[PDB]
Amino acid sequence: MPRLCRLVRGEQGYGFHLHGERGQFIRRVEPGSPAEAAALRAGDRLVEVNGVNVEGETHHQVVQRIKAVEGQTRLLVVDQEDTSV
Repeated sequence: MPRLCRLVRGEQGYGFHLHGERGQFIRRVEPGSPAEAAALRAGDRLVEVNGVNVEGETHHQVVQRIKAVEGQTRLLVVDQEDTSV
């Protein structure tokens, strides 16, 4: 089920990699980072940024939303670990 992660930026950044396919996914979370502290996980799909649904938006749009409030972001994410193929 989706869950909320509340991040406070560090000096370098948040410490995650966003990778776009369509959907945006957290491809990597840096050890010891704000992202890790917030319990963001690699593989999470990003559903909302700061309370706004981003499903359908481009990668650039979503990155802009993450940057929009200096220093903090809240990410509603869903970790999918089941897929029938």
